[PDB]
Amino acid sequence: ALYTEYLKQRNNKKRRTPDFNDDDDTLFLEEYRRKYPRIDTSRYIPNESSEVSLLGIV
Amino acid sequence: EISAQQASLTESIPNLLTSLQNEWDAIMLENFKLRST
Amino acid sequence: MLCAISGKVPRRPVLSPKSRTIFEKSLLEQYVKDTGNDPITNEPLSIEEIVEIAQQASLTESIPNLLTSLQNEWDAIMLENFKLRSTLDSLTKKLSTVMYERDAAKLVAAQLLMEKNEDSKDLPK
Amino acid sequence: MLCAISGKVPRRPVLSPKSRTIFEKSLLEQYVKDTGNDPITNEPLSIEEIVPSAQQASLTESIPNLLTSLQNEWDAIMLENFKLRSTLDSLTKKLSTVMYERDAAKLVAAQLLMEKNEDSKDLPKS
Amino acid sequence: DNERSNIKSGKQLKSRIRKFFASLPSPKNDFEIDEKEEDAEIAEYEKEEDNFIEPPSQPRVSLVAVPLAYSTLKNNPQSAIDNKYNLLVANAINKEPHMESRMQHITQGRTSMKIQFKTAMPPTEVLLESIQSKVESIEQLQRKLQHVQPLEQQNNEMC
Repeated sequence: ALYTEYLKQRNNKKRRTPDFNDDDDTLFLEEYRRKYPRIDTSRYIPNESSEVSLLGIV
Repeated sequence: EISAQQASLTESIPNLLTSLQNEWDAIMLENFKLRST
Repeated sequence: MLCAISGKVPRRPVLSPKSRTIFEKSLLEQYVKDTGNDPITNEPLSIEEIVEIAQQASLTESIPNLLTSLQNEWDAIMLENFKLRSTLDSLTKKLSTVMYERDAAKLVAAQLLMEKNEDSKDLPK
Repeated sequence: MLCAISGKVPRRPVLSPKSRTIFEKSLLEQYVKDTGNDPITNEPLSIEEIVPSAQQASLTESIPNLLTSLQNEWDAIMLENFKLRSTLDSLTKKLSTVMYERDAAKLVAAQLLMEKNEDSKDLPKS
Repeated sequence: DNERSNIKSGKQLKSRIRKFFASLPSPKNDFEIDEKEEDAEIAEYEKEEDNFIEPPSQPRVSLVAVPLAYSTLKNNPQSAIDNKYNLLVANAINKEPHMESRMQHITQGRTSMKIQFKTAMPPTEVLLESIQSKVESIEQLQRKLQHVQPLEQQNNEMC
């Protein structure tokens, strides 16, 4: 049905935008951005540690 | 029973949203086109 | 039923012999590779020490929605991990405020004992 | 990528069907002609025993590789929870003994404030 | 001289010497409005809108004070375990209600977003410089499989 109609199901376009002084809803959305940014910055650390060695091996 | 390395992209949110979306698009539109073939 | 590391139902559980605890094979291995120890008892344990030791399949219900479920569940776990860490920092923080008062109080008792000692001398005279 | 017998990059790789390992044909052939065995496990192997189709593949990159990625994410985050569950059980245990020593001591502060003032109340009157 | 240093470090402070605050005379003024005031001045002294002064108060008198209080203090173990569960339930209740305060978390993220994304952009551009070349290397090689395959089939078909 997805291929026939030529329409992909929409994903969560939420984390990217958000807004300060929101409510209890944006309090969650804010706290989401922190944990994923810390996971992000940890996910970039173990890549850079090896760096280009892991890439050129593949 | 008889190692492989994939370098996870530098911009690796996208894994949940953009990458996973593309995978089920690419699976969907290929098999449909393969059924056409 | 539950592996005592993550909280999952283990799909290849392994038990440690230094401390009676069924862990999951993946998680216990990572810990041993970090430091050769048991996570609960901190006893010297190795990978060869482990002895490899219900499966009921989840039938969600009657696919585009399942995409948004997995999104929500990761979105929830991210906050359920966050909330549990700020609470740890503030329970340690409020604990540190108690330690200052504990040691500050036992200095104030020393002056109060002197005032009692001074009084006992005057009463005898 | 390597041959397990020599350690070179094999220019004609042939995989055995008793000890699963990629050997160089010219090397393994001589090993079989010496004695009918697999070099690693020492199980029997002949030259005919040594060896996709129509579905085209693409290289292993960042659906299955994406699913095994999300295991690494969660399995690592599960250990992150232990670091805070274990550390919480030490802080709360030290807090419990700290608040108990506070509750056991403050009864003695209350009595010394009574006794030192009572000794001042007693002595000054005399 | 080694002995004198061993006496000063231990008798400096119990909390400071062991392990882990901003100066607040208004918080000390607000909290009062006697034992609470004593610990407040004790915290301001050790730390040194903040004036320092107290430096003649804080080993033998503390040991006798600790031994005396220990004398005054199964049944005691269960009463501490029950109270610890009650405070644990109060800590889980104060956390569930929240999920003024919301503005601080967003600004904490703006620090993170700044600090982290600047690190990300530096890690990215450092990687990109090294890895966009290796991407092209790896990606132009992938295109060779797609032509090495397409010829393979036509030859098999023709064979």
